[PDB]
Amino acid sequence: TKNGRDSQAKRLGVKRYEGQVVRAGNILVRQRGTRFKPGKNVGMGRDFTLFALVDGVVEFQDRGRLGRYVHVRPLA
Amino acid sequence: PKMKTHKGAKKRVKITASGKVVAMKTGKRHLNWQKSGKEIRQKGRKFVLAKPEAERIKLLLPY
Amino acid sequence: LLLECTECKRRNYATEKNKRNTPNKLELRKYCPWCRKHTVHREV
Amino acid sequence: GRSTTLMRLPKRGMQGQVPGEIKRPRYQGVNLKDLARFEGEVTPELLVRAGLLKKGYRLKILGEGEAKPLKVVAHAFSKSALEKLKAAGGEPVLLEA
RNA sequence: AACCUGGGGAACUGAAACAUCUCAGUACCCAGAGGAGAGGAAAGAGAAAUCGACUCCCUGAGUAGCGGCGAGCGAAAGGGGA
RNA sequence: AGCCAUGGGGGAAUCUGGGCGGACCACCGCCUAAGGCUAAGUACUCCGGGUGACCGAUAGCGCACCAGUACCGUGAGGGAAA
RNA sequence: GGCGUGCCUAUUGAAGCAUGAGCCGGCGACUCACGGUCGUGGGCGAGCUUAAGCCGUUGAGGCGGAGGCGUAGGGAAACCGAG
RNA sequence: GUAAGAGGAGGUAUAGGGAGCGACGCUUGCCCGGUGCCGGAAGGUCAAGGGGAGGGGUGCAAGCCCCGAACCGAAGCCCCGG
RNA sequence: GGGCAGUUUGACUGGGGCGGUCGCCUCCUAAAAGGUAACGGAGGCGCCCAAAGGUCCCCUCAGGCGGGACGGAAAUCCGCCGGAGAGCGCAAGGGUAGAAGGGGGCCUGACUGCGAGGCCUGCAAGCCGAGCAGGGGCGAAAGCCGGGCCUAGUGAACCGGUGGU
Repeated sequence: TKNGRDSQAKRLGVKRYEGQVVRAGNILVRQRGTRFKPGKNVGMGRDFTLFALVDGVVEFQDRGRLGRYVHVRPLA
Repeated sequence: PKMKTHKGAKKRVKITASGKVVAMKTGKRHLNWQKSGKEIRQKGRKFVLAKPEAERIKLLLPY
Repeated sequence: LLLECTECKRRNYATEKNKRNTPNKLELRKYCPWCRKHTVHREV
Repeated sequence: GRSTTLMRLPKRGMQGQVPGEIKRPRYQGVNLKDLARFEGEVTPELLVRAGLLKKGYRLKILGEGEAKPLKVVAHAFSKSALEKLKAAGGEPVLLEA
């Protein structure tokens, strides 16, 4: 009865909520396509992994048609 | 009497001055083909184990 | 196919992939050998 | 019943032919700071005669601290110990074989 | 009685199956030896232009190494003593 | 994969000889095969003696006792109680 | 008169119509060696410690450093060395 | 049965071994591709060995030591046929 | 070469056997973090590309309607409308034209040497990556490049093959 299969859950979503201290270059969001994007000091790589380019706090902005970005404001 | 240092152990692990068991990374010697340079490099490393790491030190000691 | 390119004037190598049938008869791409810096390579 | 973790792989090659272990000198590291304790003309003999050596024959005075203005006969120095010691007294190399 | 040398020589068993391996040259069978037996004057040991018959104890040392490099197996010189 | 040992085949030399030093070659070193005997240290405990943070009759040897008996088995063998 | 479903075991679950025991007495089951790894009580401490034996004792201990663990690590090694 | 040997049989194919069916009457059909068995001086394949173009290690060299193509190599299987 | 000998002859499983399945990706079941089971409901992978990679530059769909020799519902052309119902190698999903889609030019960073910090996690493993050094590539520069929009396309270790240092 070919029907007993499924995929090793990849455990995605955001991993650092707005207002949170992030160290130099740790991960923020592991997403499917483009539910999120880079932002002030927020690079990403092949799988669409948003992370920090510096330390500082994480924050979530909402720009309708333009989508959703997630950036970090640092303190130095 | 007089336990034997597991030979198959020491032939692939070394225990450090501190006491943590350093081990050789697995996944490079066969799976290869065109594994991104970034691959076969990050594999050339050694590293640490954990809870089995303590099982290891149990297998030697005379050494 | 499974392929590894070799260096001219020497014998360096690198990881690669051939395709045979499709447009892949000749293969002389550039790289970055160790002994010195930068030269051409081959097939087989 | 799976595989211990014997998945970790041998690297310790040069693990052994069939004869085995080769007749090679075995230089003994010993910090000059551990030497500068007692004084005089220290030699391998006078060294094992204390509590650092245990018949490794080859000795290798080295390390850090404060050398002494003494003579320290030895089988091998370190470019470090050598100079601090030159800034102290004297130091003869090994005998020979 | 046991111990000893030689001639033969198991499987259970362990490998969490099981063939190599292990159990082991053990069990046992046989022949021979004596208060012992065996071993013994180097076609030796092995890296010191050096040790110097043999036997045993301690050590070297779970080391060198052997092993479906798995289970596991396991020396020698040298040193200490008889 | 040397060395010691040897079932099968070929098959020397008498020191300007032969072996060994871990495939092999060269140098350099070790050694005298293909004959034989050798005390001692060593093991053992039927036997006798000593002793025990050993037993004290369901223990201690199976047997403190008329026990390798009674008795069971064709037989090897097993095997008490007291 | 009130109240009251044996024991062990095995179990999600037992008085259980699951297990085992007629009764009493005796016998009966986590030990020992060697090596580990903790902990602990001590002794000594850049040192600690002997193994076999030798001498002595006839319940008397002592000598014996061979060796062992420790003082430097890294590295497959050559090597280098608070790197 | 390791062998010596023994049965076979002090028998000799009108005999002995194995096999299946199972007094006696009438019968016992076609399939040989698979398998088995029998047959087939070729051929293909095939081991040890034989052979030594070529080349390796080494030595100052002579030499020594190793790897090794062609070719020659049985049963067996493949192939043909019953 | 069953004459004889030692062995193997898997697990899951509303008993077992037969049957079916065993690893990897996608969605659901999954109860708005993650995780989450059943012989639950449905499908995919064991690849493919030197162009499908890089970078600079340029351009933007499918669909509809109207006209248009072949053509004809649909080739190709233009007008008009068309925020994504297209496309993006292949299942699905998320995603995407304010490009990741389509064409062209030059090229090959389908780099070597490391790796800050995290994701995930029993282990092992998998995953993301700023930045440094050398040496380059496309670009006027800014810059971008450690393969492909991403998520399957896979195998500890042992034992061996060839190359070099």
